[PDB]
Amino acid sequence: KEIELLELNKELIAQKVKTEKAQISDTVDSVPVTGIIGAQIALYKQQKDGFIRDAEQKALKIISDTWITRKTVDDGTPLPTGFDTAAVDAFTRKVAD
Amino acid sequence: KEIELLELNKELIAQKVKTEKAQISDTVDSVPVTGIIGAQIALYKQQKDGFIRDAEQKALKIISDTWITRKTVDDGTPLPTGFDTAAVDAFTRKVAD
Repeated sequence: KEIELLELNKELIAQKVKTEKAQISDTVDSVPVTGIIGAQIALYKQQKDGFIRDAEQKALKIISDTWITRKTVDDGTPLPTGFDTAAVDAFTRKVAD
Repeated sequence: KEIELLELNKELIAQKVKTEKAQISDTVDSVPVTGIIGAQIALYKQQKDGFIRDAEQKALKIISDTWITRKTVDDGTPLPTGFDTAAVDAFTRKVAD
């Protein structure tokens, strides 16, 4: 047994080595990390993919607020290309779901 | 076995050394850190890339509020170059997605 169990305690070490390699690298033994670690990496990337896009969105928010108040005061304010029917339809198709 | 297992327990030490080097430096053995540690570093940089840009955005928020109330009271307030149709179109194209 102690010998049979020792045979089945080198694997565990191999899995620990694989996890240690996946800690820094995203490709263990020429295989992408697809698991709990992979999900953590994906969510970490999204949190980066976010932020930047959230900051751009919140800047566009103040830009759109300025344009909206200009339109409310001045009825002659030109409509930008990102505010026509094509943009709204594109956004709705982007939502989809 | 104890010898075979000991052969597979020097690796783990090597991975620990690599992680320790990646803790301070961003380039282990002439290779960039691309993994969980790399994702942590990237998110730490974004949190810096943010802040600064968020502070600039919130200052521009009060600037735009002052301009908007000036326009609301005074209809003759000149429109800045960052408030015309070109700026709005550029912001919409920046959003894209």
